[PDB]
Amino acid sequence: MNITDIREQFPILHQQVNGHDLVYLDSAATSQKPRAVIETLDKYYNQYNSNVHRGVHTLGTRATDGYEGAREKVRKFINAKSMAEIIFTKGTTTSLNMVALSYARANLKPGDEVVITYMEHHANIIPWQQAVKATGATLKYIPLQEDGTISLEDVRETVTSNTKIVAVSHVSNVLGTVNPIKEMAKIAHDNGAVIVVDGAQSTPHMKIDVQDLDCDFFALSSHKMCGPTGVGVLYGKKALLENMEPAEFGGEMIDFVGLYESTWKELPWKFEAGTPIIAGAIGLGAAIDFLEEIGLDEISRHEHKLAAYALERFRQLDGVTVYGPEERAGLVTFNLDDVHPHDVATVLDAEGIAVRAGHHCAQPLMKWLDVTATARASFYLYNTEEEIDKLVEALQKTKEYFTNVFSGHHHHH
Amino acid sequence: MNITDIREQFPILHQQVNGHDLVYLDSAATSQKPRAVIETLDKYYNQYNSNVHRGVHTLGTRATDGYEGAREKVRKFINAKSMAEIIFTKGTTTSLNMVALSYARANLKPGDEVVITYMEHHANIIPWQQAVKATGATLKYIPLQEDGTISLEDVRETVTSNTKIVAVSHVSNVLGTVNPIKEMAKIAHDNGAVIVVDGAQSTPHMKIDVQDLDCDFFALSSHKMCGPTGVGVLYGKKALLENMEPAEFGGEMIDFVGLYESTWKELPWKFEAGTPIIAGAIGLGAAIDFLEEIGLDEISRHEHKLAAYALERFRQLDGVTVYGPEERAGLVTFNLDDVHPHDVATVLDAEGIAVRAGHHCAQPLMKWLDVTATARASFYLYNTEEEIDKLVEALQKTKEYFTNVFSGHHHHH
Ligand SMILES: *Cc1c(COP(=O)(O)O)cnc(C)c1O
Ligand SMILES: *Cc1c(COP(=O)(O)O)cnc(C)c1O
Repeated sequence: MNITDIREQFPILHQQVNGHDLVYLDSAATSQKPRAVIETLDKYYNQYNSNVHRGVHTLGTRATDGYEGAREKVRKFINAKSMAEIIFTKGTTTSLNMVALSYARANLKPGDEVVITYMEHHANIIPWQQAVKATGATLKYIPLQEDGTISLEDVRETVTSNTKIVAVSHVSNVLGTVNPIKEMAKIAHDNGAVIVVDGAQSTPHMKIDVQDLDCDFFALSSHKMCGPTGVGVLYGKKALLENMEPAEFGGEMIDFVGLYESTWKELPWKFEAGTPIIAGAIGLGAAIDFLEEIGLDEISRHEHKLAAYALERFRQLDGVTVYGPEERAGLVTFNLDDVHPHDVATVLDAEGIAVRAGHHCAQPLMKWLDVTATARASFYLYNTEEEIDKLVEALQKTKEYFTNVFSGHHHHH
Repeated sequence: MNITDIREQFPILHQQVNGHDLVYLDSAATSQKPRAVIETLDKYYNQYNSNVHRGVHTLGTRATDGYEGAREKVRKFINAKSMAEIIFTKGTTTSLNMVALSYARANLKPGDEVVITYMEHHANIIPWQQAVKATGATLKYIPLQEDGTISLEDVRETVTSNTKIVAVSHVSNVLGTVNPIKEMAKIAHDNGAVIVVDGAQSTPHMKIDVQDLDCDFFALSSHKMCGPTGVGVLYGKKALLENMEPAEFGGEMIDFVGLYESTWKELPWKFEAGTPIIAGAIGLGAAIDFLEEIGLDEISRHEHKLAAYALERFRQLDGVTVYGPEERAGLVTFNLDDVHPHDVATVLDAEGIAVRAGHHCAQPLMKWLDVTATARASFYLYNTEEEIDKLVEALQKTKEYFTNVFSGHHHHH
């Protein structure tokens, strides 16, 4: 856990922006990669790239063993029962779409309900909007408490015997809320519904055990957990996946192809059409190895300390609003009084500090918060308390700068 | 074009398999990558990885400029009119599925026809099987001539005023046939149909000009053209894409998101849901730069010479059947009399030689050929006449080996 030694493994952190040391606080948008991951990609392309299938030629066997070896690493990492339940996809968004297309569009009829929350990312809203439209079903929202948490009483109220799907984020990328997924799964199941978990913001930062959560589906993205871009995972309980039709069709996912009719491969390959994301999946396996070596519990404890420190330091600033609860993941979404968050991000980037401004792909949540946009600083395993000091110092300077501009302007005119 | 200097750029070629120099003749399954591409990925992750959108922070702007810069490289490379017509996808298979989902399922009714050919890869068969099933339309096949080419008279016969979609490979990955796509497009259009071109095997090997072809849709894969795995392109004429609904939904592809209804971004981003395939797309741009520097006409001429040499040398072998026409792309699919092609591939890999055996994702074509499987050697810009000499020498040895085993066995028993 020596943080200097961790940071030494991430080449991208060692540079300057606008003549200042880079302070990267946008890991919730995408994470940075250690040498172990980057070198895994290089070794792949330098030494054993080939299309998959064993029993053909040597490099082909190496590539296949790498690819399927990564599938097993994923299985172990989330504690799934079987590799049949681990599907490689392009990312969380594609994973959630696959569930909406192959499960929801097949199992919803008029009168059935899909239940989501106001804090969902767009990836876990729009596929369900489309699925309910296609089927004549109903979309419903679980309300939030005043601090941006979900009460289990509101879940019990909203979920009914007509509910077929409950879809929810494990962790919000805006509020930092950790939702009570295990308890929500029980409520879903008691009502005859499945639960679909958007795990994009939880997987990088805390241990996932899908057997303990009892989630029916779980989606994650490589690029948020030190892995390559363009790859993700869909986990689904084997019994559900066995009864779902493929979302995409082509080579690799078939068994027999006739002129008019075809039959599908067994799981997981039923859901993997075309040449797979070979290098990316292998690289994601390397990210998992890297994270496990540090320890996800160790990473969670570091983030708990960074979050506590940030919240305290933000409370030292006058004229700053922080959104969400005290108990949270490693991020802070905020606004400065009388400064647009896009201007905050601009001024901070001039100091080397990378944060994000906008709606963070959660427009319904922005409306619930009664704002159009916010600024967000997000932390990961390579971030330090010194970086949070720099952030809060820069925010104080930003307030002073805009105050002076306002007074200069009012005096003129 | 010095071939030694070209080969020097591909680190993977400089190794031994089973104590023999590697002879990689499976580029039709996947291509190998030059240092220029591999180093592009490394630079990305080492220096400017961030999620996309300009106007936020410095690395974010660099990443976005890289990503959108690659889109323009693609546009130029295939001579599309606009970047609005260039969509990044996971690969050819996903591209073809997107057309089947968003165009075919929206424009087909009972009585309408989708017309394909017996030589199509599964990626360009199964999505249409599913689309016709979903809509009550009819799937029809254009017959092949005796040498595995398509006659334009058969296309005129098969395509009718009820035909809405003609889908065809530019180049067959089994026969090596180059199909007359420009003339087929005219026949499609005259009948009121669109044409969908599977360009996975043409793009790596010959110049593509979509304005000259007049194709409505064109799909390609990065991994076959010296680029990263997990990325491809869908080209579509802007007027068609404007009227098609998205195939996947989420962040990045929206403009406004309400509780129940959402509106979409303009092209091309309408069709790119979620965090994009950032590194892969940038790497594909580097592959395009690399190929353009060598020259695609130069690559086509090299492959024409390799194909001519291979066909001549195969005709020197007794007891070998080659499938397809004399005028062809850079590949040879074949069978040895009385030797299963899987055994051919196994014996060749013991000599360092990588070829592929099976159905090559073209089961209907195997049936048309009256075989269950075949062996395939395929060539690209880093392959030489010496490698073809090694292949034919190994095939002669294979025939002699199996003949001796057969005689040994018959004498015993
Ligand atoms: C490889 C290939 C495909 C499939 O492409 P993927 O990259 O596997 O999606 C489709 N058509 C042809 C002609 C090919 O050679
Ligand atoms: C980033 C994120 C997503 C979207 O994931 P992509 O990798 O962009 O597909 C979904 N949900 C949450 C909670 C996220 O943080």
